[PDB]
Amino acid sequence: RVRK
Amino acid sequence: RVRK
Amino acid sequence: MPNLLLNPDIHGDRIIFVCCDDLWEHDLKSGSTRKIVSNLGVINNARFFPDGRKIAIRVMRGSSLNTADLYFYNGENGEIKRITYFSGKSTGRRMFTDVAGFDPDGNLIISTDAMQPFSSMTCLYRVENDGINFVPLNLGPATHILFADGRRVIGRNTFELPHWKGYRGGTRGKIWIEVNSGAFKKIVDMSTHVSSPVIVGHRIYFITDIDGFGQIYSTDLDGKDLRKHTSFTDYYPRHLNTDGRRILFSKGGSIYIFNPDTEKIEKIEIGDLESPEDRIISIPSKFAEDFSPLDGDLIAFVSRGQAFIQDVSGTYVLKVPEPLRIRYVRRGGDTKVAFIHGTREGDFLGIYDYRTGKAEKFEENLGNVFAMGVDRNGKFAVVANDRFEIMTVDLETGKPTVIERSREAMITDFTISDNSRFIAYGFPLKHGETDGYVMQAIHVYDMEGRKIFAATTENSHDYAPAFDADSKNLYYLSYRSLDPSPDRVVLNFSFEVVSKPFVIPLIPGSPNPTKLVPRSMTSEAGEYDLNDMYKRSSPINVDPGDYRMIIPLESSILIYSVPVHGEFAAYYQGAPEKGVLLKYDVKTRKVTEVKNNLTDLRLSADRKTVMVRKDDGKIYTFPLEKPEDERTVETDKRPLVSSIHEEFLQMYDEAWKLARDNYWNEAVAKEISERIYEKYRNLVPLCKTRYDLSNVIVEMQGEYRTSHSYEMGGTFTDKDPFRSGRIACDFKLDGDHYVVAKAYAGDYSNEGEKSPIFEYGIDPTGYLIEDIDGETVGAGSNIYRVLSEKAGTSARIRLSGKGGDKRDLMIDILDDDRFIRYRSWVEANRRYVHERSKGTIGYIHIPDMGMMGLNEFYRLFINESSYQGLIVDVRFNGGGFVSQLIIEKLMNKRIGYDNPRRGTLSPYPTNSVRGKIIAITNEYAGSDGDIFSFSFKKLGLGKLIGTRTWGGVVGITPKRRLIDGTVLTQPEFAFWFRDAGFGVENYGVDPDVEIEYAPHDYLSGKDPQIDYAIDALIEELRN
Amino acid sequence: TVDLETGKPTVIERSREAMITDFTISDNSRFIAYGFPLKHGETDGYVMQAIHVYDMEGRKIFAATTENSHDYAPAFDADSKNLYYLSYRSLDPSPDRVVLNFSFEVVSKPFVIPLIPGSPNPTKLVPRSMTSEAGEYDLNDMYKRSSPINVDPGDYRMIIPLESSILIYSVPVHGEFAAYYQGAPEKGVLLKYDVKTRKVTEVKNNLTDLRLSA
Amino acid sequence: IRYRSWVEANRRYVHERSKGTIGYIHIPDMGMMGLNEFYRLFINESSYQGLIVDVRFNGGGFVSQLIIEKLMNKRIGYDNPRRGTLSPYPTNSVRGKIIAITNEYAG
Amino acid sequence: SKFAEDFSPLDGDLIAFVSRGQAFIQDVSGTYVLKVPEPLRIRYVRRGGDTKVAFIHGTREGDFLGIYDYRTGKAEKFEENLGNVFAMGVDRNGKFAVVANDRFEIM
Amino acid sequence: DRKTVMVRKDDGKIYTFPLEKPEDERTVETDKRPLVSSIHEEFLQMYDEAWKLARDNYWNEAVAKEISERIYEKYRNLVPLCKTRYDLSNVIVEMQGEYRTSHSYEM
Amino acid sequence: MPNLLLNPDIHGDRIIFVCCDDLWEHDLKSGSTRKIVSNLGVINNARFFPDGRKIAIRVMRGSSLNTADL
Ligand SMILES: CCCCCCCCCC
Ligand SMILES: CCCCCCCCCC
Repeated sequence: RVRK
Repeated sequence: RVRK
Repeated sequence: MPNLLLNPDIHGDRIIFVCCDDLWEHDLKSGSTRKIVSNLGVINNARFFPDGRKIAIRVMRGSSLNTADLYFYNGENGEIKRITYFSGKSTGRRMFTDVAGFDPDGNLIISTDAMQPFSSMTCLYRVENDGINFVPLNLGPATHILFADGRRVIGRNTFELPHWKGYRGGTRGKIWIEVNSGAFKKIVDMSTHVSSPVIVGHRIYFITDIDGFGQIYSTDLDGKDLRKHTSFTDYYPRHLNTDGRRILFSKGGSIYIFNPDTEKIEKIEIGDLESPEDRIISIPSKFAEDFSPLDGDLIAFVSRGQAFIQDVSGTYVLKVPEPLRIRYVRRGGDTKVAFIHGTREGDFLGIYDYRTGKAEKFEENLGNVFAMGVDRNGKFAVVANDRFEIMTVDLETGKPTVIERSREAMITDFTISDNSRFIAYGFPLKHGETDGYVMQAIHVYDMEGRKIFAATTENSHDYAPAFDADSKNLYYLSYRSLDPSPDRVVLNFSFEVVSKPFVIPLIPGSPNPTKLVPRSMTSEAGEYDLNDMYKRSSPINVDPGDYRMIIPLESSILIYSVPVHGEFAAYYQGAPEKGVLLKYDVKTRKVTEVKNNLTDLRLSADRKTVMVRKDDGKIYTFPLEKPEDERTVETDKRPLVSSIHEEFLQMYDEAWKLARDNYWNEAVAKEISERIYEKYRNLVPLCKTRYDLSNVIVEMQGEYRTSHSYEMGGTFTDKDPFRSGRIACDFKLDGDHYVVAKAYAGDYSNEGEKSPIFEYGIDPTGYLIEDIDGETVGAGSNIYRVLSEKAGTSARIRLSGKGGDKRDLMIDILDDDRFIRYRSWVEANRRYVHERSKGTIGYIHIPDMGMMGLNEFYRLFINESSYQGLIVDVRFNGGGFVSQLIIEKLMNKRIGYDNPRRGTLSPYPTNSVRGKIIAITNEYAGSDGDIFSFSFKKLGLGKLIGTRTWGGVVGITPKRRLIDGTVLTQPEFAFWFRDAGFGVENYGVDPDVEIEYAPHDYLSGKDPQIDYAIDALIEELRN
Repeated sequence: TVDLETGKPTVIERSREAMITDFTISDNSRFIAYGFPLKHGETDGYVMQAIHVYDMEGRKIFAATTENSHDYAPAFDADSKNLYYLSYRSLDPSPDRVVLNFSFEVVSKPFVIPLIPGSPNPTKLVPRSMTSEAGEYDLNDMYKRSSPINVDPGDYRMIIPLESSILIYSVPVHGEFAAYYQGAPEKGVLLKYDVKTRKVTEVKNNLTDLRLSA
Repeated sequence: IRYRSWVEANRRYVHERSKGTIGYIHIPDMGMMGLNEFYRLFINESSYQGLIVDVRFNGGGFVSQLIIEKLMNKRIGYDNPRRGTLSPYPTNSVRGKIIAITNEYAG
Repeated sequence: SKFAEDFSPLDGDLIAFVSRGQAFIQDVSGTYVLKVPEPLRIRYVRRGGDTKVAFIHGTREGDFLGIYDYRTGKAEKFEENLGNVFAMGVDRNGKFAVVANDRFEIM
Repeated sequence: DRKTVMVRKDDGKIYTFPLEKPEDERTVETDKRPLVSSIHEEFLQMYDEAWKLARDNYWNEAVAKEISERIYEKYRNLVPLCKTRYDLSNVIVEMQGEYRTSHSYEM
Repeated sequence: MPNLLLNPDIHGDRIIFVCCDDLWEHDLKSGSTRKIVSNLGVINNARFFPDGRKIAIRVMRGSSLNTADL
């Protein structure tokens, strides 16, 4: 999961 | 529920 | 062996600074030093009062310094006293709740968000009666507050940003100034970040790295006449502080002085100060991991980088004789175990025999290992690296042999047949270099003939492969049993329980063993033939659900089920997922429960011993045949022993390696890493505490000049976190009694959204708090402290309203009331938008792009989406990843209606916004928040109002932690917007209309951002 | 309300969105709690439902709940002192295992509202010696005194308040294929929550429908 | 089994004829099954140069709005990883040109 | 718990106990706790009625009998010295109390 | 009422169960609410008690009346200088020594 | 509010002693004082080595100071  |  | 000095403050000849988490004082005159305060926890900031007598100190507590509060120090009598009981939330990057400065009268002004809905609202407060009362300055969020010639000087977001050098985003530190006893003007707004401002004479001295490195500068009280004073090159300067004459600061671990007049920089001499016991003792359970069952009913587990072979009891323990960093331990024989040892160079396979002692460690590098296993006959091992390769390592020679390499993700899910002939594993794939999803097909590798076969097709997600004892059929799970589950709030459907087990007989002609096909009616006993085996695949008659493991047994099958549940706790608190071990009897086709409250499970190689961890954190072990007979696995019997300096070096190198290995751009990585290594490695030996290491590590992470380089977790102290008693209220000292200044409430009928006092049918607002649990609070009794001492319990509170109205209720003293304040705010803004738009505009606010965001968006989206206009306030948005999902919603356009015989119209689509939309955004919205903002404009859903946003669109997905539990993050996923490239990173998003929120706007109690938005929509809604 | 003696029906309230089929009557015959379907606009995409309570004395309607979600299954306790009901307000997303999406699967939770201001949540087990109930009926702004009952979120269809326990009808998450094409009934299970022990148990499973005596 | 056979046949057909540059998806109805079939292939066919959303013989239902909302997504960005392939944004975005097939048996 | 002592069961399933010289009326859970409003040195706490508890308060002068009602609040403390009390009890009808001192007297 | 039983087990914990259904016992928790006090108020209290017991229990009442009355104030003035339990110990032990007898210990 | 000083040791102008369980050092010359060691538990004896450089300290631990080491 590519949290930002 | 509005089936069509 | 010198220390790491830092964050100093000056006053005359005396100079206070931090060393080893404790506060020290140094006298230039005599040249002596002494520790003036200690054992309070971790201290990072100390400020001299005007008279130079007392000192305000900010100290952190909690294993990860997740909490903080302020203390006073009287150098006259040596008195120490806690001032605030806010238990402010803080992280490495945002250490909120600190000293803002001192007013002309010599009073302390603090900056905290304790009573605010958003962490970034670090509003200013004046401290009175040593923490008794708090008077707000209503100047908006601030980090520093200075005074000059009767003029307030406000520093916004002016704290240091070591983790992001060269930051030029919208949240960059800026300085404002008063000009008309209430009017404010922004005076320092450079392209880069401005930190730690001070005023000597009539010039503001601050720090910035506009020239490519941190240096000191200054400008008149008008932001004019810029001047570059220092010219450092070794380490960025930090924490500027003055007394009116000279400026003090720290650099590379030393304390320096700068004289504004002479303009001379000089280093203060301090030498050695403290060198604590290097050999430390730790608790294995606190850092344990990788627990595995061995033969003879033994156990293997890893902790703080060390490995052990012990009995369930934990009485007989053996440490594996290997230097630091053992990543994995795996049963490799009767008395032999295989392990994975990691070094700065990489990961290597090893083997140890806890009986004899022979521990021949290999040297063939395997890259970054994330999965390891050994066959049941200790011949070879299977390994998965971050190169996306799966390989077999000869446990005798050491020669690794790559079997297959995926180009999408790691091959961590694999199993070996009991006869050591086949290797089944999940192979992540894509049918296009840009597909939105990644499929996974089970692959089977044959040691004989050395050839790979397709056990499954590549159209979904097939996993958890597992062979049966006799190695005749391959079992596995897949999410192919599609069947939608209805959403109870939003018109939507999701695949909740679509998991089901399947089997594949390795011998063509043989039927599904679970089908119970009479032997007399079949003719098995053919011969292995893995060709087109995916065609012979068959399911096993078990209701669809959410399975994570399948274990084939003699006449039954064990299945690990995970009941549907929310993901809030898991997303924010990292809370483990809850499963339950189920059993399916092939004969009776009936299912039963073997063990519940499981959060993890491991199974022996012999399939006779089960090891599991329950929701209580403990580890248990029980025989599969008699699951009722479980024992608790104890490990805290033998103290864990290590050396601070050996561990600190190890930890630095790993942090340095991950940062390099995970940076999104490999090229930039090779250069930055090689250029910052030694420079920061030389500071490690000066570190004595986890906090010292943090300073070094964070500064080195900042060398990548990118967003998302964070540092979370880790053990920094044995002090318990600070407690704060809350009842969702605001107190004010009026005379000798505290009055309920405000009683927060959002949606009365929702859960946890109002002051617990409301349950007694009375709005506390206005009432006078007499006493709590017998003790009288007021003028001479800190209510904040009393409440703190009752946090998490129920106390009797005597109240008093208008007339002779007196209440005496048992109130629940909560540990926190942030959410209640957030919901209160949202509802207030919502009510506001309705009244001002004469009931023609809706309101929705998105706190972040995570589970909570998703929650809040839909919580109001269902009542506000059908107004003439909509305001999608996304200010303070903390990022996440679900922006795309929210946009997809707003993207819907109403193109029809349903006319019923009875009732009202039904808009099509249902999730369509009725009219004009408008977004509000500030500098406190970033990451996914950044993406959402750019997208909103890019797709033309409406106008964007506010101020440039944060600017950090390089995502992360940590997958490895430090031996002390520390979880470091590395910008690994650079976002590329079409027709803009990576432009958003280190910049943010520009709103179509810029509406600043000056300090004077806060003083007038007006929100210029939400007002403009409303007024602007009314204009568009004239058509 | 139709007078079972004379036959004179008397309209209490009329919704303009859907039928008011979910209602309950207090044991003392004084209050009538029911789900009132509403909208905040003649074109809203969703229909909210707020529980309404009607008092036979004074003949006046009160708002038991706010109009921001779906509140249902109202039910009074024997002594007719508190009103219990369920609501889909416990928002918390559940991940989709195939498609990048999230849905509100288990966001159902029970709540209670004492009809006498000052009285606490009966399930909170607040020592009588430490409270001063015995006030008097006052349904005004009762939606402010509302409080939840400490029971894990799920998919509840009924709540029955008993002496020292509460019965709850749970419906485990499941697909809708069979129900959509085969009209297959939904599967539930009768659960019991002991106020004292705060522990839950199963009373009866494989239920597809349930009715309870007066 | 015959329906799935047909869909897969048409799917294999569309690949071969478009030299592997076009995707295929078929929606039998706008009910639960439709939702099932649409996503069953939507996850493997949405990232081709072109997409064919065959909705012939569609028996109706009510979830059309939900499927449209999906196809309505336009790809406007990507995620560049240190290792692995690009991640389209949004994820449920069709990569290129779309084309629908419909007969008199869809209502 | 580190300084607790004199744990005693009351009515309504309540508990009374002394610690570090302080007294408390709480539920088994320890969630609802009330401190007896009395200065330092409470030697003993004893059930003396539905919501009333009798206590023994000690000072430099000696030990004195007291009474507290955790419901209302009335806490009238006596002044008649009893010497050094080592045992205290109350009848079931809250009329009187029995006390034993180091003078070897029962009263 | 003879209906409620409260007990402590060899594990130090306190439990409570109905006499009719002894199988239904709960654990009495008390460490939920922090215990609050003042070092200087407690230290004075403790000194006076130590000073009183020393006087009240000395084998010879006569010698007691004199030694006590002659050492009280002298050692009481040191209590306010004490900040730690160890500081108090020093004061108390020295005052116990004023009885010039054996067996005056502090454990 | 002064402290309770006790168990001192001397060496030249420097003078170590115990205050608040911790060890302190005082310089008759300058007249200043400082805590040279703390957080080790309860200290009751500190002795100057011959050279006056190092110091041997006896510290007690355990709830009732039932244990000790140097
Ligand atoms: C073994 C690698 C673990 C990776 C951490 C979580 C990755 C999830 C992708 C959303
Ligand atoms: C009592 C009315 C029953 C209505 C049949 C199903 C209506 C569902 C709306 C989707």
